[PDB]
Amino acid sequence: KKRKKKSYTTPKKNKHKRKKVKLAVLKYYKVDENGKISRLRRECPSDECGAGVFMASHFDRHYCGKCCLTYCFN
Amino acid sequence: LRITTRKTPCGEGSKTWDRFQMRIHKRLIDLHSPSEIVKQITSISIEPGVEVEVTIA
Amino acid sequence: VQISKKRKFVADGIFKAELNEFLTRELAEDGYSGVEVRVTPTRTEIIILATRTQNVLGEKGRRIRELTAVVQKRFGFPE
Amino acid sequence: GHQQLYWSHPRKFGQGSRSCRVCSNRHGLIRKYGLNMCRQCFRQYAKDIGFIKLD
Amino acid sequence: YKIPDWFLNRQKDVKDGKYSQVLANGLDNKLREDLERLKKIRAHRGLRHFWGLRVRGQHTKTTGRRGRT
Amino acid sequence: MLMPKKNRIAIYELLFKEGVMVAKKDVHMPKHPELADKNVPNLHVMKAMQSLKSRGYVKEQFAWRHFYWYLTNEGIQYLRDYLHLPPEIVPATLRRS
Amino acid sequence: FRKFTYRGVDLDQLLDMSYEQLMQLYSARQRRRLNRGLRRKQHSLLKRLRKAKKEAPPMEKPEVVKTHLRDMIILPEMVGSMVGVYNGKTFNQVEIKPEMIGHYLGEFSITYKPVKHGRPGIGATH
RNA sequence: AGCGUGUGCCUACCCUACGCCGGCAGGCGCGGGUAACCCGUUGUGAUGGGGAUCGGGGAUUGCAAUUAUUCCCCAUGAACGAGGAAUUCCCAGUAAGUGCGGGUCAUAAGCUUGCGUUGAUUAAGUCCCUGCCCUUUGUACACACCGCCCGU
RNA sequence: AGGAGUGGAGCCUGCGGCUUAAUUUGACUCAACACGGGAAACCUCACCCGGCCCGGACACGGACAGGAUUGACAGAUUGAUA
Repeated sequence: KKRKKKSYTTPKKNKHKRKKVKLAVLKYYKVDENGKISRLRRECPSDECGAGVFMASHFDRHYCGKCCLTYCFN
Repeated sequence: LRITTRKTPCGEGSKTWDRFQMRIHKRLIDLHSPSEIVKQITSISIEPGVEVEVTIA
Repeated sequence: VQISKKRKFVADGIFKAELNEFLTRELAEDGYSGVEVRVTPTRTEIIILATRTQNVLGEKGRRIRELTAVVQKRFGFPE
Repeated sequence: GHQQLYWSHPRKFGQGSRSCRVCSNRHGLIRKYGLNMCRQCFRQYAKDIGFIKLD
Repeated sequence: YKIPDWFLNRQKDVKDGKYSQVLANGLDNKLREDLERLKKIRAHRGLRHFWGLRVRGQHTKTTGRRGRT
Repeated sequence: MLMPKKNRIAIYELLFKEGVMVAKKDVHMPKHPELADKNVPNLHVMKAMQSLKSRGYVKEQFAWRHFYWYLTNEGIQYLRDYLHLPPEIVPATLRRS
Repeated sequence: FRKFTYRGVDLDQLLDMSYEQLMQLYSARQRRRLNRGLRRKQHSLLKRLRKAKKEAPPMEKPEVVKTHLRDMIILPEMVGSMVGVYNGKTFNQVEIKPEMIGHYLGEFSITYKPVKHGRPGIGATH
């Protein structure tokens, strides 16, 4: 009988905290400064989601999680 | 309904077992009578334990 | 819906044993002695023996009503 | 997310699906005739269930 | 004649889907253990067979000491 | 823990309409014997019951893998003080006297 | 020299055909594991094998892949493709041949290390 | 011939009878059973004789079994005819040979708990070994002989 | 001076000797040694090459619309569609 000896790797880890900005500069912008503004995201034509569902952007496969929709040309 | 179980709660001692028995007796009686007679003879303040299942078939 | 007669009798014994233990840990201070169930057509009358009864009923049967409510909502009998 | 993990491969011999109905003990279960106790608990209550030592 | 062909020694063997005939003594014993291909593939079963020990895994530490006597 | 607050007010409605209850430890399951079909997830509801009866002011009694509770009038006063629902709404349990 | 055949028949033509008569001229040992069926988490080993196959210049040893998949391969089309598996505390790689039906990946690991002999004394020597 | 087991408070896991047919459990349908109702009237001795590793036939469907689940046929030949010191159990339906059913559980046993079938050579004794008890006796032991205790 | 079956010839497991991730709790002879009804992947493994969501009716401290909760294959992870 001995110990478990979970000691060789990772003696201490620091928590992963997201530097989420309180100001919507990276998230949304108007670039117009007017009452009527344009939106920098593609209109979703799917009717399995809501009418206010806006997707973000990555290098590909805009990862919504709920639907896993990826734009492909068939 | 035999059930054999080790006597010692731990695993120490001579291997000793309790042999428990549960003996269930069952009897059937056949007759010809309408339902009212059967349900009038059933409610006779039966002594405990004698479960009754009355069937029509 | 229907279970085998050996299982039925074992379950009835389990009913009796757990009811006895439950009202032993409930009202041992009431001088409880034993509990007996009575076979009745499509009903299960239960008669409980205690040295003192004025305490087990109490005032207007608060203890009795509490016990019947908990036993009903525990055992799954019809209302 | 939750449904992405649960119910992936059926556990048809799940030991943890049973426990002693009196003290919640994992070992020595008595599932015969539906007692579903650790054998110690059964010995404690065997006379009350109806099981008796006759032989 | 379509007779049930489960009366021959080595069936469904590699290198021939048909049951070819052979003869002579000192030659059946070798072919009862076609260990060449499994030795080649660097498998543990080849050296299980080779040492004369247990391929399926017969327990040998208190029982099963025969095989060399 | 890891308990939401809408589930908290739902379980408080359940305690107000219920009061006296018997419970069985069931967490990992998706289907309970006698406390399912509440349109609310079972795990958080049972942990809500755990909070109620282990906050340190209402005593418990556990045996035969079951929970029987003695809801003290201190709990009645606590619920009245927090949720501010007058006790003039008598519980429906006081029929069939 | 000519390429060594598998049970006297080729593989590519039988791969282009369905499974209706695939087992009529096969050996046991994966006799029914081929027929057991399919579940999730099976195209993983095939996918990484195809990745190592495509990204490797021809007539060269590929990169070492890390996996523990003790699985079955329904298609022997991967002649020339090899699987490396974590064994013990390191990797291990095993020669592949056209003969895949008749064996399993898990049948190549040696774990029964020879008894490290001791010199017991003090106690019961007699 | 079993003694016995067998399907919802849990719970999603119960025991099982004909056809695709290579030679049968059986990959899919198919009904019965809360059970006395269904499973189920469950030529003189290594030769032919009891198997040393180990290979094919359709595999029961258990991710993995090999880091324990899964059939018999080709007769390829193993000290092939009462066993170091030390030895455990047993006196009649004993022992032993067998299989079968439960507990474990996925019909998971090589374990255990029971059950039958075949079935009996030896002893109806003694205190020799180990140990026990209805006596007397001795003691410096009483932590009780695995004691106490003497000697540079 | 009896005997039969004996542990040796046909179906593996208990725990100590016993390299590291292998010899993993309690049981020091009859009264431990398929015994904990304990048939070891895994939920039961504490010898285990590895991690995580964490536990406070209170005594003291950090101070609110963000101080992160199992929750993406393809550059990878130390088997793992974590």
